[PDB]
Amino acid sequence: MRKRELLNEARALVPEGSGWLEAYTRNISPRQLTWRLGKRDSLAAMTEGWQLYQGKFDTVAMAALLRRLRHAQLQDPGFDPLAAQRLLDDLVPRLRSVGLRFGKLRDITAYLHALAKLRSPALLTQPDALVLDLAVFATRNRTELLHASPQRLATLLWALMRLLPPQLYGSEQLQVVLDRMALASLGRLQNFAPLDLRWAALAFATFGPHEDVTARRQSRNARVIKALCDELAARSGNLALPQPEPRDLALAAHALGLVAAASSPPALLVKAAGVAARSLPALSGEEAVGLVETLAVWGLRQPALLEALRDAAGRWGEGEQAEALRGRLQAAYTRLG
Amino acid sequence: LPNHGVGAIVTRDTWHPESKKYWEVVEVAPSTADPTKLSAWGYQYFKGERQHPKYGWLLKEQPGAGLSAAVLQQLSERQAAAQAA
Amino acid sequence: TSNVMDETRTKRIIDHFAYHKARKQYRASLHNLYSSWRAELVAKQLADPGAQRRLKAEEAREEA
Amino acid sequence: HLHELQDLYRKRQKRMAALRHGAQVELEAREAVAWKTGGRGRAVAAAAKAALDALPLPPPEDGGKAELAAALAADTTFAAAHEALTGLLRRGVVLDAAEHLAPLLRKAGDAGQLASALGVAAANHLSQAAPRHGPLHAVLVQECRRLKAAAPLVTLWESLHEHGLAPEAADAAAAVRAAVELGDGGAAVRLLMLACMYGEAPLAGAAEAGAVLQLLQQGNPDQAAQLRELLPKLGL
Amino acid sequence: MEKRQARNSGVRKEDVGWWDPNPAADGNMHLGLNFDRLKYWLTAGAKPTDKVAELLGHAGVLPKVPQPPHYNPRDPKDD
RNA sequence: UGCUAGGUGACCCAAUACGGGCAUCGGGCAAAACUCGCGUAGGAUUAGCGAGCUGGGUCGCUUUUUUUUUUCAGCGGCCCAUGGCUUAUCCUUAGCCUGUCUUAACGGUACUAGGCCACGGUGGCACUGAAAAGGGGCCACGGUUCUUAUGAACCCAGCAGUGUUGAAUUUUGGACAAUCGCUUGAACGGCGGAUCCAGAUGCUGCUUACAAA
Repeated sequence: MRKRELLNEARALVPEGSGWLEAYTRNISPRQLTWRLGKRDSLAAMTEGWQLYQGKFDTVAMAALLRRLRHAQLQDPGFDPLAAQRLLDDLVPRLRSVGLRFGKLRDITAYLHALAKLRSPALLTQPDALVLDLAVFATRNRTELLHASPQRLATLLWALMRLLPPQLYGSEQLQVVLDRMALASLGRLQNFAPLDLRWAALAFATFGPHEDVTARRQSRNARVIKALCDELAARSGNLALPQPEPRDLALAAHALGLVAAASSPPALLVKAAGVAARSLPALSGEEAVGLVETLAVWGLRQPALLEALRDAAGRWGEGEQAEALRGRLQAAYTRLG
Repeated sequence: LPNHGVGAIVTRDTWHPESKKYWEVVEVAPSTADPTKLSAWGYQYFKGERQHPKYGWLLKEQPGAGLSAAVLQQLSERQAAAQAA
Repeated sequence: TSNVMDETRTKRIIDHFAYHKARKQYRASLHNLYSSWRAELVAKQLADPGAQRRLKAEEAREEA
Repeated sequence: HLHELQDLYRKRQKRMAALRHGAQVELEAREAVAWKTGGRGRAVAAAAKAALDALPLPPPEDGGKAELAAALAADTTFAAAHEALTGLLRRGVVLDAAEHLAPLLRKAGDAGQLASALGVAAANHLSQAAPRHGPLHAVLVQECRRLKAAAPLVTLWESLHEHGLAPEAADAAAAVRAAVELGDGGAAVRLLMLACMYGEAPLAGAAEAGAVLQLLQQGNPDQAAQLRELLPKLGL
Repeated sequence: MEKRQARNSGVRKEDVGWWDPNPAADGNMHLGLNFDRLKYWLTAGAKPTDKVAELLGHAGVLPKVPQPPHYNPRDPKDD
């Protein structure tokens, strides 16, 4: 009988064009909220849901909200980036009041994936202090990090690779996160997906080389790259397990070239040469070009790979980014003769 | 009735006595809400070396001034004299 | 499994541990043998399929 | 780690306060739905057990020292004082050995009452380590000469031998002495054994063991012959 | 034949194998499995039970399994 | 979601030296559950469908979780477009298909084993479980017994066995040894009226005089 009082409480927050107000309950579960945000397509509807239900959102609701923001970014035509940015600013104090007091590693990783998903190509930003503090708060306890999934940890790494400016790779909180995650993942190396190893290699290459404790951190990320890159090298060719994608081995090879260029002949480059030179048109060009830069910095010459990439080098057209690919591949070709 | 006993060394009667197996009980993190299930955090020593940094718990010596080992051996001879009466 | 003795229960614990032992090395050889079998299975149906021959048969039918 | 030791009593003070008012508000709720659905039959399961969870009566904010004064009152008999004191041992209060337990054991009148007071004292040192053995031993030697019991003294030495609690060699001297004026030399030689068993030196037995051998010469010379054999087996 | 079905039901499994435990004049056991789907099912995590594991080990296409941890007098007259 | 193998353990048990349970992760293949394309007994002495009888919008339809990309339904509430079917509805028969028998074949019709569904004396409903109840939970019915009558107990379409009807229907058997299942880390462990062995009993294939080595 108190539906009209409930409706007046709904009217006091959101204007009268919303379908949420008939649907409104005070005693909602977060499960239904994750589905109800999963049912909308327009940024007006998530705004309606936010001013109705700011009080009941835990971290899963924020993660589904950011995915729905990306969904509206690619499907709602009337997108305003300014309204999205002020709403994204409104998302902050709810996180600092709740999710930084009750965030398990699953929820926080899901949010950081959602925010990096928003910043993905097919510019919206959050403060980086919240991103680092979410990173240290999700990993503050060792035990749940021991029971974490490889998909979770490499997803967290891809989030930290996409969200952060390059000046903040030397921040100590990222290094504390990398300390915890290396101390977890080096025991369960063999539970890893090769895609998860690809993102682990890329993120430790991105964050690694950025007084005794810091050089020890660089040496520890050196042992992480050498063991993990040999884990991918063992996982390539061993046909008994799922064969890693040549894109992933190529991009982890580029990570090896990045950490070799920053810190200054593994089997990984040889097997990467094989999986590229058998399957070039499945490879995008720029990852292979970065692998040619890795061949440059190692000084090794992979013959059928380089003639195959010569054939790939002819097969591009003329135009700005494509001519930049041709130019840098020609430059690394002259670097290798 | 409780466990507390921080840092004791005992053995189990079923354990082979020259195999040198004995605990350093770390702490007690108990349930006093539930009285049958208990946990005894342990630095177990086996063959002298530490493994990890029911009925039948058997009371060995407690070194540290207390009741020392060779002192226990002399006094065990004097217990044998006590049943000798 | 045993309690409060030291004569011939060591034999029982010895056979106990050796039985579970040799079961575990059986289990390891079991791994290596099935993994080898999966290696030739995906070696065979990664060796020939996906080739241009299916396109040759298709282009022969379509030229007909 | 060690803060979980302080926080177990801290959080458990919170948890027992929590269980008291939570159990009380459900106990006052099931009585409202007692007569409507015949709810007394399963309601008395709660009305007994949820009160009688780990400690029903609370640890007093005073410490219950006035209730101790009601318990150590010299008009109150030994059984009512004993049940009040054991109920306050179940309430987890650390007690003074001389202020409370010594008037209790002066209120003890027979040997089983002394042994019950020793069980109270052992639980008291159990809660105390959760230790003060000297003046309890002195006033119990006073109760030994008052009320002619020797085996509670050996029971005290065994009760402190079980967990490793060591009284004084002067306490051992008074114990062997009270065994000499009381006159049970079997208890005296077991006292001498238990006083040896802590690693303590054997009590300078040229006087005390001489008094024991004097008692056992006048009483029965066979166990005296056994004693003269056992005397160098301690080294005396 | 998963855990659900009985011994004689209609099963998605193709073969428990050409099998004849009866001794036959010499080389007394049967011809063994037909093949190429046995390795697929045992590859796919379908379990063996105890004696098919013994028979597969005994045929030598799999290694054998030690059965006895201890000895107590078995009664042979139960039948 | 469920199994099996791996890898992990600030855990528990076993260990004159090392393996199990227990928690979590992920590789393998897998079930499950839904959807639609068609098939399907006769009856005009069933001719309109007493109905949301179909569709569109709006919600409710109890989770985010790897890169460019990802998540049913009238099922209920509301409007609404007024249509949807016309062997439509309604009746009564009937588990369905492969089978088996026959026919030369097409067909026509009681079984074998086994595929799937349904049901558990009748009817309604829920817990838990990923999924629901043949000796699990609650209520009402109908039976069967007993009460000092107030009320409780039980439900063989499980096996044997009893009784009616019938022309006719079997032993109140043995056993976990073989499977196969459930379970347990000793123990050729525990259990299974599944099954395997024996009985009675139609059909069949197959022997049969004794003596003596």
